[PDB]
Amino acid sequence: GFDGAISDDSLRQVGESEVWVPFIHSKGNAGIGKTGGKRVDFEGLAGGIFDDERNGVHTSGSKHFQDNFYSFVQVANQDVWFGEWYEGKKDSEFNNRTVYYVGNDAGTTVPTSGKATYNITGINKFSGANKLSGTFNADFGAKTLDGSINNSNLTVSVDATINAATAAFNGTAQAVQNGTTTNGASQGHFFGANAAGLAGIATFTNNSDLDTAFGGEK
Ligand code: HEB
Repeated sequence: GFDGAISDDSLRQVGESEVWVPFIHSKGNAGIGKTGGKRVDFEGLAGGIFDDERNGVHTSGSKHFQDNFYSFVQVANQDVWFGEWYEGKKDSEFNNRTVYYVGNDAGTTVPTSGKATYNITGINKFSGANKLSGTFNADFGAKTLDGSINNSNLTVSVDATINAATAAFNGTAQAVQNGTTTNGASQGHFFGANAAGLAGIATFTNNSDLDTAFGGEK
């Protein structure tokens, strides 16, 4: 199965990849694509000819249409990804921006106790040097996930509860960047055996400029 979510599905949408083009696009992987179109896989975008790799993040254009980009991050070595897409010049104007995660949930199991910490990074209008970073604390007995990540401008924190059977987590979120606080929502999933990684999104209806994708490894 494939688990994922996207903050705005008007233009892009996520799920299992659907396009087979020898040597570039492969079906059956974690993927993204035009709303109304077919999904391609991140595995083929990462390290491809349109990929621009900076500080652990992939930024890829499209062969097909200029002036829109995906910045995304792989969780460990799993087929699990989080990032954003936008239209515009690049690093510059983030029009119609949307944040997402999607992963293959094959083999995912969730502990029933006790505690673990995750290295987390986040994506919000990424331009090379501004990835978010920090730690999440999971308590598998209490079924809680909480933590925060930040860059120099923005801080996002999550407070979520864990559904161990589906490996989902769901709760609130808070953004600070900068001086002012905005309350929002958090959602995502654990991925991999023993919840080896996680990915999710933090969204803020009152200011979508704050919406942030995040993920990392235990
Ligand atoms: C980057 C790099 C790249 C490259 C090289 C490519 C190359 C290619 N490709 Fe691609 N794609 C892509 C990137 C890409 N691509 C993307 C990103 C997508 C999604 C959408 C957009 O545009 O964004 C796709 C998508 C896609 C699709 C789907 C569409 C719809 O909407 O439905 C198809 C069919 C294809 C094909 C193809 C081909 C045939 C080729 C060659 C030959 N593609």
